[PDB]
Amino acid sequence: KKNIESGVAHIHSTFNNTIVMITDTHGNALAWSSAGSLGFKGSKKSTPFAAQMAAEAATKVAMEHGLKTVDVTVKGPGSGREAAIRSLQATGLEVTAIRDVTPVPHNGCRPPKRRRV
Amino acid sequence: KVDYIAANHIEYIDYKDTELLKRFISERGKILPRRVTGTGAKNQRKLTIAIKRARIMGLLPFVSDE
Amino acid sequence: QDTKYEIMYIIRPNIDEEAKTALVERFDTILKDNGAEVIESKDWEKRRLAYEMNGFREGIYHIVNVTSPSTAGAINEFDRLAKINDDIIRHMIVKVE
Amino acid sequence: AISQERKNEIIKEYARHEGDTGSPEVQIAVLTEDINQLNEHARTHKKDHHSYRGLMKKIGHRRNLLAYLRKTDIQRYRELIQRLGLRR
RNA sequence: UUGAGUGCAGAAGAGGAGAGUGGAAUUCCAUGUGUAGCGGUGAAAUGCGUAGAUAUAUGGAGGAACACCAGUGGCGAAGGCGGCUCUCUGGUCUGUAACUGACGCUGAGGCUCGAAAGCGUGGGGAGCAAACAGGAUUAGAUACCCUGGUAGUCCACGCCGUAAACGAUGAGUGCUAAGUGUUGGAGGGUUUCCGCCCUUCAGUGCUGCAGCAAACGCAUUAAGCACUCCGCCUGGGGAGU
Repeated sequence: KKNIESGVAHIHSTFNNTIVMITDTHGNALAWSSAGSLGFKGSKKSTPFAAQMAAEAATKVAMEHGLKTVDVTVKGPGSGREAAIRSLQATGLEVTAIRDVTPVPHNGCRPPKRRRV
Repeated sequence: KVDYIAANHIEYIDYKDTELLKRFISERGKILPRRVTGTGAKNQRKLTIAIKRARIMGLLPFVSDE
Repeated sequence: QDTKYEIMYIIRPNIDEEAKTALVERFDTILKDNGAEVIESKDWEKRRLAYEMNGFREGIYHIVNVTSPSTAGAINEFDRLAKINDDIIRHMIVKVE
Repeated sequence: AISQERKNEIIKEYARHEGDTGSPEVQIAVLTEDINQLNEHARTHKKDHHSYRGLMKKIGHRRNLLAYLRKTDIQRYRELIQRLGLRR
């Protein structure tokens, strides 16, 4: 509703999950989806297929309210970073600009221990 | 073989000549290593000190990605 | 001998015409009265900034060169009022060689 | 510590003759001045371990020059220590 | 006057102490949007969530470490030192050859410094994490894996005095083929040389000849040739008891 037709889409995908949320430029939340909701489970939610379906189940709803172009936010070193954008461009949207924002510190944090397996 | 930046007999960096200073930052806003831009040995240091002074008084950005 | 100094600082755009002058001369004074040799004052450039500081995006860039002995308190007294003032954003004292 | 002003000024009040920058009297006078100033600095910042070491070295060197001055003449040695006022 | 030292002329540096200051990031807090999950694993579970979570946007708070430059680079006697600016302050190197005239070297007892962990007194506390709790795997698992978490990690002044504190290579000084890079210099030709070429001082790496080595290898930064001063050793356990 209210046909904003101008917003931004965020992407955030770990080694074990993926999410995509689409809001306006500010942006108050509009529509989002994730492989967690789509019925997939655990050992599979990090696959370049879950990205496709999450992207679709989000865009097919978001564009209802009125939306043609969008901006793209890519966090999350993972494996759906590629499928997600193309899959947005597949179901008829206007991915125009692509900026990669990954939080990198200036060395002021202590990461956890290394894992021994 | 890479020509030195200071063929022009420059002496003082002055940390304000931003035109003079843009030769060495990354197109993103980082710093470029000597072996990449082929600079001097004592020139590599004062360059960095200059631009670090500049990055406080706003005459240059910390991050230019947006 | 005596060292050298370049004291550049920022002033907001929302200044008046008189406040600027009174401030500049006031700092000239508190420079002198502690044994400084104020050489000159200038206004570098009406510049914006590559990133905001508090609520601003531009600022006037004034600058003064001064010489004095090392034990001359003409620097501590400066920074003791610059960083507690209001119309001044930042500043940077630097030895000049 | 000191700067060329007093560094050059004193080396003429203990100069044996003109240009006595050797002259184991002058060297120990200068070292006395400098170790006094360094004592002041240490009383100010008493955790600057990396300069108290240099203080020690200077003290030792002055001790050595004094020892040498004594074993070639005595009247010079006594008259100087009465001139500089040291040697508990 | 050659060793040592001082004068005069220059050069580099994450050498040290004190005083302020900057941005990025993680986290807690305030508010707008927003709907059912988030997070975790080899697989799962514990856990937080419909008292509205994750996400997302704006601002605030607080402590800590300093992205890129970063380099077999630099400095320090060793432990070690990397955001920026200021006040105090040590040491090293090249040139000149004013000046004193062997003032040197090493150095039992003594004194000083001395990573991390640890103790005391008073602060501070964001992340991380011994102990501890819960969840898992296992015949058993008071362990490895996961979710939490206390001292500690930081600051001031005291204390202790130990590491594979390592190049497992004490210190001073002189002599004995080469080649190759690199930090800081001083000279000479070409010269726009500030972009080449030649000579030399000081560190710093790799290859390699005599010689040495039980072999492995080392070789102007000797583990070669030699003098001076110090420390230490004499089968393995018992025991640094």
